[PDB]
Amino acid sequence: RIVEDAPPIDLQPPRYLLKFEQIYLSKPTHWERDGAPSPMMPNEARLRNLTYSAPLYVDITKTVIKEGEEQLQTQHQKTFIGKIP
Amino acid sequence: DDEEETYRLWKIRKTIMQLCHDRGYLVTQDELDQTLEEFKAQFGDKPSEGRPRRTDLTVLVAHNDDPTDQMFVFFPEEPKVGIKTIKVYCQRMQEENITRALIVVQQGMTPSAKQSLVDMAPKYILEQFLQQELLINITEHELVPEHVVMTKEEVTELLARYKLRENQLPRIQAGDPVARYFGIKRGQVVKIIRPSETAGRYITYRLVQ
Amino acid sequence: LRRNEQNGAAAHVIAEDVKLLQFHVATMVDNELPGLPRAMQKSGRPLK
Amino acid sequence: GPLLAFLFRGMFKNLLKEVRIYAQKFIDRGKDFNLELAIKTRIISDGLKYSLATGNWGDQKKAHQARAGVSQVLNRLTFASTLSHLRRLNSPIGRDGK
DNA sequence: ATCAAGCTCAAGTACTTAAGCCTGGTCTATACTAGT
RNA sequence: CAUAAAGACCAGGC
DNA sequence: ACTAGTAAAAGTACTTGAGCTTGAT
Repeated sequence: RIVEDAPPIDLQPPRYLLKFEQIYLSKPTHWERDGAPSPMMPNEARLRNLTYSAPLYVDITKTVIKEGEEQLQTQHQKTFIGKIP
Repeated sequence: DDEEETYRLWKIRKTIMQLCHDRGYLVTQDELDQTLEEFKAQFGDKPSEGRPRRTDLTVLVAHNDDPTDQMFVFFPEEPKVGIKTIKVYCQRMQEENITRALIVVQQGMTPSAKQSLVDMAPKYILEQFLQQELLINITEHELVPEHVVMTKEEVTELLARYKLRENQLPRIQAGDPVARYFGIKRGQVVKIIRPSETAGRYITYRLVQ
Repeated sequence: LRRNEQNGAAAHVIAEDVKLLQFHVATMVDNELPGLPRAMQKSGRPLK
Repeated sequence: GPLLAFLFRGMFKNLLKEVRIYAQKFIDRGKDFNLELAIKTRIISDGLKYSLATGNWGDQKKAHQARAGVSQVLNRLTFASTLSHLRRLNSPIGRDGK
Protein backbone atom coordinates (compact mmCIF):
# COMPACT_ATOMS: atom_id res chain seq x y z
CA ARG A 1 0.00 0.00 0.00
CA ILE A 2 2.89 2.43 0.55
CA VAL A 3 4.82 1.72 -2.65
CA GLU A 4 1.59 1.73 -4.69
CA ASP A 5 0.06 4.95 -3.31
CA ALA A 6 3.01 7.19 -4.12
CA PRO A 7 3.18 10.26 -6.38
CA PRO A 8 5.01 9.59 -9.66
CA ILE A 9 8.04 11.53 -10.89
CA ASP A 10 6.62 13.31 -13.98
CA LEU A 11 9.41 15.69 -15.03
CA GLN A 12 10.69 17.07 -18.34
CA PRO A 13 11.87 17.34 -25.66
CA PRO A 14 12.49 13.87 -24.20
CA ARG A 15 11.72 12.82 -20.66
CA TYR A 16 12.08 9.63 -18.64
CA LEU A 17 9.48 8.16 -16.26
CA LEU A 18 9.46 5.15 -13.96
CA LYS A 19 6.72 3.48 -11.92
CA PHE A 20 6.73 0.89 -9.11
CA GLU A 21 4.44 -2.08 -9.67
CA GLN A 22 4.65 -5.08 -7.30
CA ILE A 23 6.84 -5.91 -4.32
CA TYR A 24 8.63 -9.14 -3.38
CA LEU A 25 9.88 -10.36 0.00
CA SER A 26 12.62 -12.87 0.73
CA LYS A 27 13.52 -14.69 3.92
CA PRO A 28 16.59 -13.33 5.77
CA THR A 29 19.92 -13.96 4.07
CA HIS A 30 23.40 -12.98 5.21
CA TRP A 31 25.56 -11.23 2.59
CA GLU A 32 29.12 -11.82 3.79
CA ARG A 33 31.83 -9.22 3.04
CA ASP A 34 33.25 -11.32 0.18
CA GLY A 35 29.76 -11.30 -1.40
CA ALA A 36 28.18 -14.64 -0.54
CA PRO A 37 24.56 -15.45 0.36
CA SER A 38 23.46 -17.80 3.14
CA PRO A 39 20.29 -17.94 5.27
CA MET A 40 21.30 -16.73 8.71
CA MET A 41 19.98 -18.08 12.01
CA PRO A 42 18.82 -15.81 14.88
CA ASN A 43 21.42 -17.33 17.17
CA GLU A 44 24.03 -16.43 14.56
CA ALA A 45 22.58 -12.91 14.63
CA ARG A 46 22.89 -12.72 18.42
CA LEU A 47 26.40 -14.14 18.78
CA ARG A 48 28.08 -12.19 15.95
CA ASN A 49 26.35 -8.81 16.55
CA LEU A 50 24.42 -8.88 13.29
CA THR A 51 20.95 -7.75 12.27
CA TYR A 52 18.19 -10.28 11.62
CA SER A 53 16.86 -8.58 8.50
CA ALA A 54 15.61 -9.56 5.04
CA PRO A 55 16.19 -7.74 1.73
CA LEU A 56 13.37 -6.17 -0.25
CA TYR A 57 12.84 -6.32 -4.02
CA VAL A 58 10.40 -4.52 -6.34
CA ASP A 59 9.48 -4.17 -10.02
CA ILE A 60 10.03 -0.94 -11.97
CA THR A 61 8.68 0.03 -15.38
CA LYS A 62 10.11 2.88 -17.45
CA THR A 63 8.57 5.02 -20.21
CA VAL A 64 10.16 7.56 -22.55
CA ILE A 65 8.27 10.61 -23.83
CA LYS A 66 9.79 12.23 -26.92
CA GLU A 67 6.92 12.02 -29.51
CA GLY A 68 9.12 10.52 -32.22
CA GLU A 69 6.23 8.10 -32.98
CA GLU A 70 7.91 5.48 -30.80
CA GLN A 71 6.98 4.71 -27.19
CA LEU A 72 9.71 2.37 -25.93
CA GLN A 73 8.93 1.21 -22.40
CA THR A 74 11.56 -0.87 -20.60
CA GLN A 75 10.40 -3.21 -17.85
CA HIS A 76 12.53 -4.33 -14.91
CA GLN A 77 12.21 -7.10 -12.33
CA LYS A 78 13.60 -7.56 -8.79
CA THR A 79 15.24 -4.20 -8.11
CA PHE A 80 16.92 -3.99 -4.70
CA ILE A 81 15.67 -1.15 -2.49
CA GLY A 82 16.79 -1.96 1.06
CA LYS A 83 16.49 -4.32 4.04
CA ILE A 84 13.56 -4.72 6.45
CA PRO A 85 14.09 -6.36 9.88
CA ASP B 1 -33.82 57.02 51.50
CA ASP B 2 -32.97 59.39 54.36
CA GLU B 3 -32.89 57.40 57.62
CA GLU B 4 -29.94 55.35 56.38
CA GLU B 5 -28.15 58.54 55.32
CA THR B 6 -28.62 60.23 58.69
CA TYR B 7 -27.53 56.96 60.30
CA ARG B 8 -24.36 57.26 58.20
CA LEU B 9 -23.88 60.89 59.21
CA TRP B 10 -24.23 60.04 62.91
CA LYS B 11 -21.79 57.13 62.67
CA ILE B 12 -19.23 59.10 60.64
CA ARG B 13 -19.47 62.00 63.10
CA LYS B 14 -18.95 59.69 66.09
CA THR B 15 -15.98 58.02 64.35
CA ILE B 16 -14.36 61.42 63.75
CA MET B 17 -14.93 62.33 67.41
CA GLN B 18 -12.98 59.27 68.59
CA LEU B 19 -10.42 59.96 65.85
CA CYS B 20 -9.54 63.48 66.96
CA HIS B 21 -9.96 62.28 70.54
CA ASP B 22 -7.14 59.80 69.85
CA ARG B 23 -4.92 62.26 67.96
CA GLY B 24 -4.63 64.32 71.14
CA TYR B 25 -7.26 67.06 70.92
CA LEU B 26 -9.95 68.38 73.27
CA VAL B 27 -13.26 66.54 72.86
CA THR B 28 -16.23 66.89 75.19
CA GLN B 29 -17.59 63.63 76.54
CA ASP B 30 -21.20 64.48 75.62
CA GLU B 31 -20.59 64.11 71.87
CA LEU B 32 -18.75 60.80 72.31
CA ASP B 33 -21.72 58.97 73.87
CA GLN B 34 -24.06 60.91 71.57
CA THR B 35 -27.10 58.71 71.00
CA LEU B 36 -28.87 58.84 67.61
CA GLU B 37 -31.82 60.77 69.03
CA GLU B 38 -29.67 63.65 70.33
CA PHE B 39 -28.10 63.92 66.88
CA LYS B 40 -31.55 63.65 65.29
CA ALA B 41 -32.98 66.39 67.53
CA GLN B 42 -29.89 68.62 67.41
CA PHE B 43 -28.91 68.76 63.74
CA GLY B 44 -32.16 67.62 62.14
CA ASP B 45 -34.24 64.61 61.10
CA LYS B 46 -33.52 64.06 57.42
CA PRO B 47 -30.68 65.19 55.13
CA SER B 48 -32.86 64.51 52.10
CA GLU B 49 -33.83 68.09 51.11
CA GLY B 50 -33.32 68.77 54.79
CA ARG B 51 -31.60 70.54 57.63
CA PRO B 52 -28.31 68.57 57.89
CA ARG B 53 -27.02 69.73 54.51
CA ARG B 54 -23.51 68.18 54.74
CA THR B 55 -22.92 71.86 55.54
CA ASP B 56 -23.07 72.86 59.24
CA LEU B 57 -21.67 69.42 60.05
CA THR B 58 -18.13 70.81 60.14
CA VAL B 59 -16.10 70.36 63.32
CA LEU B 60 -13.32 72.64 64.59
CA VAL B 61 -11.27 71.21 67.46
CA ALA B 62 -8.28 72.45 69.44
CA HIS B 63 -5.17 70.80 70.86
CA ASN B 64 -4.73 70.16 74.58
CA ASP B 65 -1.15 71.26 75.31
CA ASP B 66 -1.30 74.25 72.93
CA PRO B 67 -4.41 76.37 72.19
CA THR B 68 -3.13 77.51 68.78
CA ASP B 69 -3.26 74.11 67.02
CA GLN B 70 -6.73 73.57 65.59
CA MET B 71 -8.10 71.08 63.08
CA PHE B 72 -11.05 71.48 60.75
CA VAL B 73 -13.26 68.66 59.44
CA PHE B 74 -14.81 69.28 56.02
CA PHE B 75 -17.81 67.35 54.67
CA PRO B 76 -17.90 68.18 50.94
CA GLU B 77 -21.21 68.46 49.14
CA GLU B 78 -20.50 67.09 45.67
CA PRO B 79 -19.68 63.34 45.29
CA LYS B 80 -16.34 63.60 43.48
CA VAL B 81 -14.18 66.61 44.27
CA GLY B 82 -12.09 68.63 41.81
CA ILE B 83 -9.42 71.26 42.36
CA LYS B 84 -11.89 74.16 42.75
CA THR B 85 -13.43 72.86 45.99
CA ILE B 86 -9.93 72.28 47.38
CA LYS B 87 -9.16 75.91 46.56
CA VAL B 88 -12.37 76.94 48.35
CA TYR B 89 -11.48 75.02 51.52
CA CYS B 90 -7.85 76.13 51.27
CA GLN B 91 -9.10 79.72 50.92
CA ARG B 92 -11.18 79.42 54.10
CA MET B 93 -8.13 77.91 55.81
CA GLN B 94 -6.05 80.79 54.44
CA GLU B 95 -8.24 83.51 55.92
CA GLU B 96 -8.91 81.66 59.19
CA ASN B 97 -5.21 80.70 59.71
CA ILE B 98 -5.57 76.97 60.43
CA THR B 99 -3.08 74.32 59.34
CA ARG B 100 -4.65 70.88 59.79
CA ALA B 101 -7.71 69.74 57.86
CA LEU B 102 -9.66 66.60 57.02
CA ILE B 103 -11.76 66.04 53.91
CA VAL B 104 -14.34 63.28 54.34
CA VAL B 105 -14.90 62.57 50.65
CA GLN B 106 -18.27 61.08 49.75
CA GLN B 107 -17.58 59.09 46.58
CA GLY B 108 -14.01 59.67 45.41
CA MET B 109 -11.35 62.06 44.21
CA THR B 110 -9.67 63.17 40.97
CA PRO B 111 -5.89 62.60 40.68
CA SER B 112 -4.97 66.19 39.85
CA ALA B 113 -6.74 67.18 43.06
CA LYS B 114 -4.67 64.60 44.96
CA GLN B 115 -1.53 66.07 43.40
CA SER B 116 -3.07 69.36 44.54
CA LEU B 117 -3.12 67.89 48.06
CA VAL B 118 0.46 66.60 48.16
CA ASP B 119 2.06 69.72 46.68
CA MET B 120 1.60 72.17 49.59
CA ALA B 121 3.85 70.20 51.92
CA PRO B 122 5.60 72.59 54.40
CA LYS B 123 2.37 74.45 55.20
CA TYR B 124 -1.37 73.65 54.90
CA ILE B 125 -1.29 69.85 55.24
CA LEU B 126 -4.68 68.42 54.24
CA GLU B 127 -5.83 64.83 54.75
CA GLN B 128 -8.26 62.84 52.63
CA PHE B 129 -10.73 60.25 53.94
CA LEU B 130 -13.71 58.43 52.49
CA GLN B 131 -17.30 57.92 53.67
CA GLN B 132 -17.14 54.15 53.19
CA GLU B 133 -13.92 53.98 55.24
CA LEU B 134 -15.17 55.86 58.30
CA LEU B 135 -18.17 53.80 59.33
CA ILE B 136 -16.19 51.64 61.77
CA ASN B 137 -13.35 52.55 64.10
CA ILE B 138 -10.60 50.08 63.23
CA THR B 139 -8.75 50.67 66.50
CA GLU B 140 -11.37 48.76 68.50
CA HIS B 141 -11.16 45.64 66.30
CA GLU B 142 -10.14 42.19 67.57
CA LEU B 143 -6.91 41.96 65.56
CA VAL B 144 -5.62 45.53 65.91
CA PRO B 145 -3.29 46.15 68.90
CA GLU B 146 -2.53 49.34 70.82
CA HIS B 147 -0.47 51.96 68.96
CA VAL B 148 1.17 54.79 70.91
CA VAL B 149 3.02 57.52 69.01
CA MET B 150 6.42 58.28 70.51
CA THR B 151 7.99 61.68 71.15
CA LYS B 152 11.56 62.51 70.21
CA GLU B 153 13.31 61.96 73.57
CA GLU B 154 11.77 58.49 73.77
CA VAL B 155 13.11 57.73 70.28
CA THR B 156 16.50 58.89 71.56
CA GLU B 157 16.42 56.39 74.43
CA LEU B 158 15.26 53.66 72.02
CA LEU B 159 18.12 54.30 69.62
CA ALA B 160 20.54 54.88 72.52
CA ARG B 161 19.75 52.06 74.97
CA TYR B 162 19.66 49.34 72.33
CA LYS B 163 22.69 50.81 70.46
CA LEU B 164 20.84 50.76 67.15
CA ARG B 165 20.89 52.98 64.15
CA GLU B 166 17.60 54.35 62.95
CA ASN B 167 17.24 52.16 59.85
CA GLN B 168 17.78 48.95 61.87
CA LEU B 169 14.25 49.01 63.29
CA PRO B 170 11.26 47.27 61.70
CA ARG B 171 9.22 49.47 59.42
CA ILE B 172 5.70 50.50 58.44
CA GLN B 173 4.57 52.41 55.39
CA ALA B 174 2.42 55.49 55.86
CA GLY B 175 -0.52 54.29 53.81
CA ASP B 176 -2.07 51.62 55.95
CA PRO B 177 -5.37 52.67 57.58
CA VAL B 178 -3.89 52.78 61.10
CA ALA B 179 -1.10 55.26 60.39
CA ARG B 180 -3.69 57.29 58.53
CA TYR B 181 -5.88 56.94 61.61
CA PHE B 182 -3.14 58.52 63.72
CA GLY B 183 -1.91 60.91 61.01
CA ILE B 184 1.75 59.94 60.99
CA LYS B 185 4.38 61.23 58.57
CA ARG B 186 7.80 59.81 57.67
CA GLY B 187 10.36 59.69 60.46
CA GLN B 188 8.18 58.87 63.45
CA VAL B 189 8.22 55.73 65.61
CA VAL B 190 5.02 54.01 66.71
CA LYS B 191 5.02 51.75 69.76
CA ILE B 192 2.88 48.61 69.53
CA ILE B 193 1.81 46.92 72.77
CA ARG B 194 0.35 43.49 72.16
CA PRO B 195 -0.36 40.56 74.52
CA SER B 196 1.35 37.27 73.79
CA GLU B 197 1.01 33.70 75.02
CA THR B 198 4.70 33.05 75.71
CA ALA B 199 5.57 36.02 77.93
CA GLY B 200 2.27 37.78 78.58
CA ARG B 201 2.99 41.15 77.01
CA TYR B 202 5.32 42.23 74.21
CA ILE B 203 6.26 45.78 73.21
CA THR B 204 7.66 46.22 69.71
CA TYR B 205 8.52 49.34 67.74
CA ARG B 206 8.05 50.49 64.16
CA LEU B 207 9.63 53.26 62.10
CA VAL B 208 7.22 54.99 59.72
CA GLN B 209 8.68 55.50 56.25
CA LEU C 1 34.54 41.06 8.10
CA ARG C 2 37.86 42.90 8.48
CA ARG C 3 39.11 42.30 4.93
CA ASN C 4 35.65 43.15 3.56
CA GLU C 5 35.75 46.52 5.25
CA GLN C 6 39.35 47.06 4.13
CA ASN C 7 38.46 46.23 0.51
CA GLY C 8 35.38 48.46 0.20
CA ALA C 9 32.51 46.01 -0.14
CA ALA C 10 28.96 46.70 -1.33
CA ALA C 11 27.87 47.88 2.20
CA HIS C 12 24.79 45.62 2.06
CA VAL C 13 26.91 42.49 2.28
CA ILE C 14 28.20 43.99 5.56
CA ALA C 15 24.66 43.94 6.99
CA GLU C 16 24.56 40.16 6.53
CA ASP C 17 28.04 40.13 8.13
CA VAL C 18 27.47 42.27 11.23
CA LYS C 19 24.11 40.49 11.60
CA LEU C 20 25.81 37.09 11.79
CA LEU C 21 28.64 38.44 13.95
CA GLN C 22 25.94 39.75 16.32
CA PHE C 23 24.42 36.26 16.31
CA HIS C 24 27.76 34.51 16.93
CA VAL C 25 28.82 36.71 19.84
CA ALA C 26 25.24 36.82 21.18
CA THR C 27 24.68 33.06 21.26
CA MET C 28 27.84 32.19 23.22
CA VAL C 29 26.55 34.03 26.30
CA ASP C 30 22.81 33.32 25.91
CA ASN C 31 21.75 30.42 23.68
CA GLU C 32 18.26 29.62 24.98
CA LEU C 33 16.77 33.07 24.32
CA PRO C 34 13.20 33.04 22.91
CA GLY C 35 13.14 33.53 19.20
CA LEU C 36 16.60 33.50 17.52
CA PRO C 37 16.87 29.90 16.22
CA ARG C 38 19.50 28.10 18.20
CA ALA C 39 23.08 27.19 17.37
CA MET C 40 24.02 23.52 17.24
CA GLN C 41 27.14 21.52 16.38
CA LYS C 42 26.51 17.75 15.98
CA SER C 43 23.48 15.40 16.01
CA GLY C 44 21.24 18.45 16.33
CA ARG C 45 22.52 18.98 19.88
CA PRO C 46 22.43 22.67 20.88
CA LEU C 47 25.38 24.24 22.62
CA LYS C 48 26.15 24.91 26.26
CA GLY D 1 2.25 -2.30 12.16
CA PRO D 2 0.97 1.26 12.55
CA LEU D 3 4.37 2.40 13.83
CA LEU D 4 6.67 0.89 11.21
CA ALA D 5 4.20 1.94 8.48
CA PHE D 6 4.42 5.57 9.63
CA LEU D 7 8.16 5.04 9.85
CA PHE D 8 8.23 3.63 6.30
CA ARG D 9 6.26 6.31 4.40
CA GLY D 10 8.74 8.97 5.53
CA MET D 11 11.60 7.00 3.98
CA PHE D 12 9.86 6.06 0.78
CA LYS D 13 9.23 9.78 0.29
CA ASN D 14 12.89 10.55 1.01
CA LEU D 15 14.23 7.88 -1.36
CA LEU D 16 11.98 9.16 -4.14
CA LYS D 17 13.26 12.67 -3.36
CA GLU D 18 16.87 11.69 -4.01
CA VAL D 19 15.63 9.79 -7.08
CA ARG D 20 14.48 13.22 -8.31
CA ILE D 21 17.67 15.00 -7.23
CA TYR D 22 19.79 12.39 -9.00
CA ALA D 23 17.38 12.56 -11.95
CA GLN D 24 17.59 16.29 -12.71
CA LYS D 25 21.40 16.49 -12.95
CA PHE D 26 21.54 13.52 -15.35
CA ILE D 27 18.84 14.94 -17.65
CA ASP D 28 20.28 18.42 -18.36
CA ARG D 29 23.00 16.64 -20.34
CA GLY D 30 20.31 14.62 -22.14
CA LYS D 31 22.49 11.49 -22.32
CA ASP D 32 20.34 8.68 -20.89
CA PHE D 33 18.79 7.70 -17.56
CA ASN D 34 19.63 4.93 -15.08
CA LEU D 35 18.06 3.60 -11.89
CA GLU D 36 20.35 0.78 -10.69
CA LEU D 37 22.78 3.52 -9.61
CA ALA D 38 20.14 6.15 -8.82
CA ILE D 39 18.74 4.23 -5.83
CA LYS D 40 20.81 5.02 -2.73
CA THR D 41 20.09 2.01 -0.52
CA ARG D 42 21.26 3.29 2.88
CA ILE D 43 18.08 5.36 3.39
CA ILE D 44 15.54 2.66 4.25
CA SER D 45 18.02 0.23 5.81
CA ASP D 46 19.97 2.67 7.96
CA GLY D 47 16.77 4.52 8.86
CA LEU D 48 14.72 1.58 10.14
CA LYS D 49 17.83 0.14 11.80
CA TYR D 50 18.60 3.56 13.30
CA SER D 51 15.23 4.39 14.80
CA LEU D 52 14.82 0.85 16.07
CA ALA D 53 18.37 0.82 17.44
CA THR D 54 18.25 3.96 19.58
CA GLY D 55 14.62 4.61 20.47
CA ASN D 56 14.20 8.13 19.10
CA TRP D 57 11.28 7.65 16.73
CA GLY D 58 12.23 10.10 13.98
CA ASP D 59 15.33 11.21 12.06
CA GLN D 60 18.96 11.49 13.13
CA LYS D 61 19.29 15.21 12.37
CA LYS D 62 16.07 15.96 14.30
CA ALA D 63 17.05 13.89 17.35
CA HIS D 64 15.41 16.19 19.93
CA GLN D 65 11.90 16.77 18.48
CA ALA D 66 11.08 13.05 18.70
CA ARG D 67 8.99 10.84 20.98
CA ALA D 68 11.53 8.57 22.65
CA GLY D 69 10.90 5.46 24.71
CA VAL D 70 9.57 3.27 21.90
CA SER D 71 11.73 0.24 20.89
CA GLN D 72 13.54 -0.48 24.14
CA VAL D 73 15.71 -3.39 25.28
CA LEU D 74 14.00 -6.70 26.12
CA ASN D 75 14.11 -7.73 29.77
CA ARG D 76 15.63 -11.08 30.78
CA LEU D 77 15.64 -11.70 34.54
CA THR D 78 12.68 -14.08 34.83
CA PHE D 79 10.33 -15.50 32.20
CA ALA D 80 7.32 -13.52 33.46
CA SER D 81 9.34 -10.32 33.29
CA THR D 82 9.69 -11.10 29.58
CA LEU D 83 6.03 -12.02 29.13
CA SER D 84 5.04 -8.78 30.87
CA HIS D 85 7.44 -6.66 28.80
CA LEU D 86 6.10 -8.08 25.53
CA ARG D 87 2.53 -7.18 26.68
CA ARG D 88 2.72 -3.55 27.75
CA LEU D 89 0.81 -0.38 26.89
CA ASN D 90 1.96 3.22 27.27
CA SER D 91 0.34 6.69 27.28
CA PRO D 92 2.30 9.73 26.08
CA ILE D 93 1.23 12.18 28.79
CA GLY D 94 4.30 13.72 30.39
CA ARG D 95 5.58 12.31 33.65
CA ASP D 96 6.02 15.46 35.73
CA GLY D 97 2.44 16.74 35.56
CA LYS D 98 0.27 16.32 38.62
C1' DA E 1 -18.80 74.53 21.13
C1' DT E 2 -14.32 71.52 20.45
C1' DC E 3 -9.44 70.85 21.46
C1' DA E 4 -4.66 68.66 23.09
C1' DA E 5 -1.87 67.42 27.90
C1' DG E 6 -1.52 64.46 31.36
C1' DC E 7 -3.15 60.62 33.84
C1' DT E 8 -5.64 56.21 35.53
C1' DC E 9 -7.71 51.58 34.95
C1' DA E 10 -8.12 47.29 32.01
C1' DA E 11 -7.01 43.95 28.88
C1' DG E 12 -3.57 41.56 25.78
C1' DT E 13 1.17 39.17 25.22
C1' DA E 14 5.27 37.11 26.68
C1' DC E 15 9.09 34.90 30.54
C1' DT E 16 9.78 31.62 34.60
C1' DT E 17 8.75 27.74 37.57
C1' DA E 18 7.96 22.00 39.34
C1' DA E 19 11.86 16.41 46.03
C1' DG E 20 16.57 14.15 47.47
C1' DC E 21 20.28 10.56 46.86
C1' DC E 22 21.98 5.99 44.60
C1' DT E 23 22.84 1.68 40.84
C1' DG E 24 23.02 -0.82 36.16
C1' DG E 25 21.99 -0.68 30.55
C1' DT E 26 22.73 0.79 24.78
C1' DC E 27 24.15 4.31 21.25
C1' DT E 28 26.39 8.32 18.81
C1' DA E 29 29.43 11.19 16.95
C1' DT E 30 26.73 14.23 9.49
C1' DA E 31 24.96 12.38 5.36
C1' DC E 32 26.54 15.30 1.62
C1' DT E 33 29.74 17.80 -1.31
C1' DA E 34 34.34 19.60 -3.24
C1' DG E 35 39.32 19.18 -2.40
C1' DT E 36 43.00 16.04 -3.81
C1' C F 1 52.12 3.72 40.26
C1' A F 2 49.33 5.79 36.40
C1' U F 3 45.46 5.99 32.96
C1' A F 4 40.63 4.78 32.09
C1' A F 5 36.46 11.13 27.91
C1' A F 6 31.91 13.53 27.77
C1' G F 7 26.73 13.95 26.60
C1' A F 8 21.64 12.20 25.29
C1' C F 9 17.79 8.66 26.32
C1' C F 10 15.88 4.34 29.10
C1' A F 11 14.66 0.72 32.73
C1' G F 12 15.01 0.44 38.18
C1' G F 13 16.09 0.99 44.36
C1' C F 14 14.49 3.87 49.17
C1' DA G 1 37.67 7.36 -6.62
C1' DC G 2 39.30 8.89 -1.17
C1' DT G 3 38.67 11.62 2.18
C1' DA G 4 38.39 16.36 4.55
C1' DG G 5 34.96 20.85 5.23
C1' DT G 6 29.76 21.80 6.67
C1' DA G 7 24.28 24.30 7.38
C1' DA G 8 -0.19 23.42 34.12
C1' DA G 9 -1.52 26.99 36.80
C1' DA G 10 0.15 31.47 38.34
C1' DG G 11 3.05 35.24 39.19
C1' DT G 12 5.00 39.40 37.11
C1' DA G 13 6.65 42.64 33.45
C1' DC G 14 5.63 45.45 29.58
C1' DT G 15 2.32 47.62 26.00
C1' DT G 16 -1.76 49.52 24.10
C1' DG G 17 -6.47 51.38 24.45
C1' DA G 18 -10.33 53.77 25.94
C1' DG G 19 -12.03 57.51 28.67
C1' DC G 20 -11.68 60.88 32.07
C1' DT G 21 -10.50 65.95 34.18
C1' DT G 22 -9.03 70.46 33.05
C1' DG G 23 -7.21 74.82 31.09
C1' DA G 24 -8.47 77.13 26.76
C1' DT G 25 -12.20 79.05 24.55
